[PDB]
Amino acid sequence: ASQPPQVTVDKLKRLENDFGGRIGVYAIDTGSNKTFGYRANERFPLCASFKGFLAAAVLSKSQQQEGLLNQRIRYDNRVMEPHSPVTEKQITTGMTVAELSAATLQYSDNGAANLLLEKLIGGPEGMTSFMRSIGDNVFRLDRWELELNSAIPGDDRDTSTPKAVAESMQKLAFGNVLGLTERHQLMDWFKGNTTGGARIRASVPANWVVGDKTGTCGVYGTANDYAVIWPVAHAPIVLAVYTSKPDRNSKHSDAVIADASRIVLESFNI
Ligand SMILES: C[C@@H](O)[C@H]1C(=O)N2C(C(=O)O)=C(S[C@@H]3CN[C@H](C(=O)N(C)C)C3)[C@H](C)[C@H]12
Ligand code: NA
Ligand code: NA
Ligand code: NA
Ligand code: NA
Ligand code: NA
Ligand code: NA
Ligand code: NA
Repeated sequence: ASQPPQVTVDKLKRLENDFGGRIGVYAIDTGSNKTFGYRANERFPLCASFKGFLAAAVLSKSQQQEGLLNQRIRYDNRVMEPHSPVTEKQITTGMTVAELSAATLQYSDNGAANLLLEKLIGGPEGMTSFMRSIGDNVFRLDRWELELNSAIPGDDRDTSTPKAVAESMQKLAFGNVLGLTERHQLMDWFKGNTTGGARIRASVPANWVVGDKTGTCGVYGTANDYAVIWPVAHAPIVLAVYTSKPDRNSKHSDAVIADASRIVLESFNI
């Protein structure tokens, strides 16, 4: 009952040619275990999309350290990175670990990302080792915000693949690597993301529920989104959509990500 894979490939290749870049995807029907990929094992820059996994790493650490989420972090006289919309307002109050995690995921807050990487997760190396610990042998985070966003073609630093991103999202959302409380909290955070309205969310009927995390490097036409999608009375779908363009000075396209997502989701004939 699903569409032939080549039909879906054919559609994505036409979309790619109109876009003038590369589109990589991977999707998993968590109920049938049917999958679809296109450029699924090619590396793409993560950009901010790692922050959803950073929030998961924090939750995994809290599952072993009672009360970690409520711990208050203060950062008086810290130089805050560009795009710190939540953390720049909370210097006087500080923020809890839960609030930092929610901010980094839902607002892409860089101050929050680097605070959590410095104080809780152990830097890019620690982020990568969390992903290794869940069986993701592909992901790599090498640099801190914002240097990780350079998106240079051929540079494998700060990259993953659509398949690895989708597989890791599936494990975290639905597998055994996080406890029930932690899963539920992670899903709530993804559902409340604020930066994805023009991407995967724009590809689905408005009564479907979506949790997602975006990435927008700001160079080389490079942008992405990954998500859990809950269609009406169907098993959730996990989807990753990554894009890049060869020229440094091109812009990314939200619409191309939404259109790619629609093509892939339609292929499951839900
Ligand atoms: C500087 C890097 O950290 C960038 C990165 O990646 N982030 C994202 C994103 O997560 O999409 C964005 S998209 C930006 C966030 N706020 C805007 C937004 O939410 N909307 C809905 C337009 C656009 C930044 C450019 C940031
Ligand atoms: Na058709
Ligand atoms: Na990269
Ligand atoms: Na917890
Ligand atoms: Na928050
Ligand atoms: Na940069
Ligand atoms: Na490239
Ligand atoms: Na476009």
